[PDB]
Amino acid sequence: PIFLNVLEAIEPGVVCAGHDNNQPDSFAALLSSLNELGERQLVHVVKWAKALPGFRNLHVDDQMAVIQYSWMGLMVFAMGWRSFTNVNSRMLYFAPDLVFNEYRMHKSRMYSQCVRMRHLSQEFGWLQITPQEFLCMKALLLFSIIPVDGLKNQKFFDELRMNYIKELDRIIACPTSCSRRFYQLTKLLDSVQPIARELHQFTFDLLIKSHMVSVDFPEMMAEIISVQVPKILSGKVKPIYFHT
Amino acid sequence: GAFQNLFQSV
Ligand SMILES: Cc1c(N[C@@H]2CCC[C@@]2(C)O)ccc(C#N)c1Cl
Repeated sequence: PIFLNVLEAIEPGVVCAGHDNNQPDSFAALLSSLNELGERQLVHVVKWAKALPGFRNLHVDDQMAVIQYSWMGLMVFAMGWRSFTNVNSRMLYFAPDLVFNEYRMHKSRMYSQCVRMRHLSQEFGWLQITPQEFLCMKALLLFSIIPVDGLKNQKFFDELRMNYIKELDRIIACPTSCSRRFYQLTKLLDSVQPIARELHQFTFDLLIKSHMVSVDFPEMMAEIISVQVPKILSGKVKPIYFHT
Repeated sequence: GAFQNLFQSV
């Protein structure tokens, strides 16, 4: 099973936030550490995406675009899985050195969003998602958000996304049983998008007022949040839902 | 072009 070999091989290992757990849980320290982690994760997402089967067939500008658009959803999805595997979704396992308890969820002013992310994490338990299903779903998530008036080479994108959907189908099939499962997984994938949108809105708002609340944004983060995220929030770039 | 720099650097 070549495809699954590759997905396991390229999956990133442990990423630390660099969080000084000895300092008090303030808004500014928590979010500054979350932003540092976000950037470290983005670096890993780039290396992961570029090594995916077929990804290099995409026009290079489209390669950069889909990574930037999907980044937030990819991070949320993977964090949900870490949270499930490490702490049975009882807390948010952003990193080994940055695990959110209820106090941090409140102090970060992200409580409601954290609740939604914890619910996503719990889905991995409720649906008994396998590691293979998780990997294929995560790869599909990369191909689940595009500009409304299209990519530079939309046709190559459409073909690739089709092939990633087929691979998910094969993983399930490994007839009514398959059908039910595919429905459950596409529904789970759709459910990432509203959560990602809420995080996008929160992150954008935070960037705007960041100088006022003493929250640090790394330069590359600040670039993507100010250049790409508003394309999503203004509706120029939208998720591809399975279910209408 | 911070992101482009990273994309091409890796
Ligand atoms: C949702 C999320 C983050 N969100 C923070 C919240 C504000 C801006 C931000 C993107 O830095 C950061 C790092 C990870 C990780 N890993 C995850 Cl899952």
